[PDB]
Amino acid sequence: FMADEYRYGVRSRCNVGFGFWQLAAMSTEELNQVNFEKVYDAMRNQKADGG
Amino acid sequence: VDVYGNPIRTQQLREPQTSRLAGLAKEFAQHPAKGLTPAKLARILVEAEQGNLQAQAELFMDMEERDAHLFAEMSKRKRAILGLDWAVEPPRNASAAEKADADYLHELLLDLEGLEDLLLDALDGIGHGYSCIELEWALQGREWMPLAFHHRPQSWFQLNPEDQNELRLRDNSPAGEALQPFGWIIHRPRARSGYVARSGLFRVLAWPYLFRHYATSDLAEMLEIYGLPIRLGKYPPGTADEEKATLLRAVTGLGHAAAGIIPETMAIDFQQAAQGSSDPFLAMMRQSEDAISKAVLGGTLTSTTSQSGGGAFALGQVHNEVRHDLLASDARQLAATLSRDLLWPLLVLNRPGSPDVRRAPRLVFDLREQADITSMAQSIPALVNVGLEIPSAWVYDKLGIPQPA
Amino acid sequence: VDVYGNPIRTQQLREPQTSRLAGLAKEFAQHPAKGLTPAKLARILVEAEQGNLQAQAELFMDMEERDAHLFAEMSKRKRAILGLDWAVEPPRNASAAEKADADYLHELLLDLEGLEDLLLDALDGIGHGYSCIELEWALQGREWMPLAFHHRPQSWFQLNPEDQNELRLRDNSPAGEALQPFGWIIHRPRARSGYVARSGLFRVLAWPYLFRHYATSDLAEMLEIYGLPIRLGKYPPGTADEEKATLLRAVTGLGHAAAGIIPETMAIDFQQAAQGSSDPFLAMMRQSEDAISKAVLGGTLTSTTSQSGGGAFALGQVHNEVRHDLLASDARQLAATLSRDLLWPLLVLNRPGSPDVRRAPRLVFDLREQADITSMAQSIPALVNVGLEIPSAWVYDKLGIPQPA
Repeated sequence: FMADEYRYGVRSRCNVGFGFWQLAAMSTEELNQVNFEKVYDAMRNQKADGG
Repeated sequence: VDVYGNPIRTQQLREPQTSRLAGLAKEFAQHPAKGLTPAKLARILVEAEQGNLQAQAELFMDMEERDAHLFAEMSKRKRAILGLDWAVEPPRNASAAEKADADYLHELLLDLEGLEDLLLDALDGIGHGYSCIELEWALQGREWMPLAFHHRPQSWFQLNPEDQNELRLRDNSPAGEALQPFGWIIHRPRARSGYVARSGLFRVLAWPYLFRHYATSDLAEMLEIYGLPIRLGKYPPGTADEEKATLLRAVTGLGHAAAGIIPETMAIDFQQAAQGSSDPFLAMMRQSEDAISKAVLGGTLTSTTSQSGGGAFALGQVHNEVRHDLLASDARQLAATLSRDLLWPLLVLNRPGSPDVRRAPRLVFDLREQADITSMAQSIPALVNVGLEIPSAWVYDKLGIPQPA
Repeated sequence: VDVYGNPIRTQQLREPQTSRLAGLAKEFAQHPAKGLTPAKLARILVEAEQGNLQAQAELFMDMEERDAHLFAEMSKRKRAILGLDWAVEPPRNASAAEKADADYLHELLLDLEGLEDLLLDALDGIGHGYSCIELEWALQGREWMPLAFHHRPQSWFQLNPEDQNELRLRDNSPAGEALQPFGWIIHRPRARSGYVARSGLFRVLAWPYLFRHYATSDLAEMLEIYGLPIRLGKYPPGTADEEKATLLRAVTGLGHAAAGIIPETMAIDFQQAAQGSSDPFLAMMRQSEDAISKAVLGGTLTSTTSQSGGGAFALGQVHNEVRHDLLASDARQLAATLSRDLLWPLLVLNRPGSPDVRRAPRLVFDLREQADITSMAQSIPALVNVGLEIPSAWVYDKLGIPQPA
């Protein structure tokens, strides 16, 4: 008995995602913005062709 | 929209749903009835319960083809419906617009070729538990028309993994494909309460069919062995291979050959071949056939036959109990399915406005039973002379005579 | 064009489609019924399911010829239709032009020789599952005429590899040849829902035929062996070849010869030849014949015979259930096929304009059942004296008496 699939994943855009987190929530920012806000502001200011 | 409320888009009506599934049209039935044992039948039924309807459908087709008694019963039952007159009636206390809509639908059904074939194809669901007929939609200007009705094999569908009462097409995916709205006329008669897989009559009739098949095959084999007796030749030590072959051929042909001679040192013993009767086999066949007759048409006229005997009330006696009940049930279920699937798309495509679903016209089969004209014609004059004011509408309706126009 | 919408070209009507296939007319049936075993029959049916209809058609022809009971049943069923009066009626609420067209078509069918043969040839599709009749078109000035009707053997066709419901001629190519429009009258009655290959009644009747054939052959063999007993002679060592031959001839002729003498050193033993009865064989034959009767004509009058018993309602009792249903089904299917294939070309070739397909006249068979004149004639006077205004049209139509002109 078997099931078949013909799909595959995709990598839509690597300029709209981020990884490699040293996640933690000890201090208001000094440990929260370590990753959460770095991703947030980086994406907020990611530049494209034409600056 | 449809009766179930699902959104309806006229774009998808130009092509059949199965057109993009050219793989289905090239398939051939696997004939699972050949070499069928009780264990195989049990496995087939259990697998069908779990959503594998292909094997069950093919087995049912083989069962229908290979049994003459079952086929005759089913054909008689379906032809009973196929011969009934039908009419389209407007809803309760309908208005002039509703009456016009019902009249137009009635005229359209009268002039629609292939209605009898559609009814025959739909009635297959009685035995198979569900019948699907694909629609071909065409536009002759501004009015949609059903170009043709195509009956698709039950082996083309399956069960939804998330729902055991919802059928889906086999599109090579685990979940199948949902049925297109307005693209099918699905008939699912309900003899027993349960899921769609268990709802077929052939599921009830399978075991008697297997019993009869085994009995008939065994009887045929025993008739083949009957006739001459088995006779065994014995030879002494020192008989060469050529003499052994000669003795073997002599024994083989001895039954057909009246006479033969062997040395006194040899011996031939005639042993019983097959001694008994056909009584057990025939008893089993009769039991199975009676079971099939009772299950299909009732145990009052077919299995335990009602016997002869005429009379004015003979029609009622033969019909009302059993036969009338079955006829009315089948006709009503078929009419409900038709009114749901074919009448509604015509009303909501071929006419303006959005009439309420509860007020849609309903197809009605003529279940009127012939009433004794002579007895009742004798009866009326006494009642009317007494003083009773019997309406003429009741008389005209019950006798079948139409009202004057 | 035709009913199916395929373009129609009058150029191809001058010659039959099969004229350029002179190879077909020189073929001879292979008679696959001789030496038929259950395995061979199963292979034949399975191959037919896959598009090899030649062997199936030849087997069906042999089956029809070699079984007297089956042949009698089929002939009776077909002769039932052949004896029905028929008429051509105009469409619903037809106009004067439509009435004239219907009248002209009716006159043309009345004066068309070979109609009965056409109906007989078409009815072969009941057992074979499909019947094809080739048309000969001729021009007697400005009006096309069917010169003759030619019935072509079912062995001349096959299934489309890309479509299991579409028949094609055998032109030595894998895909065959599509049927010419207006060149054939294809009759495909539908006893069971399915593909064309599986739709024949002989497919249902094949197995009982084989059972009966085996039983009859075995009974004939056992009757041949019956009579004298098998008797075996034994001789001592030192018997020469001449004495052996003399003993063998003596044993061979001993059954016919009342008396004989042998040396005390020899011995003759009379062994049982075939001891039993015809009961098993005859039981099997009766079972098969009952199955055939039920499958062909219903299990109320033929197999389980309705027995005697007259009366005013005896006609209804014998007919309405089973016999009337089967008669009406066959007549309606034949009428639909005829109206589709023969009436339409005549209307669209022999008359001007392009009438809409939905308004074409339809051939109707007279299924009117004889109604008791005496009882109803007693009944009317009471009803009319009561006050009911029964229309005279209903009376004239139901009694069979024509309206005054």
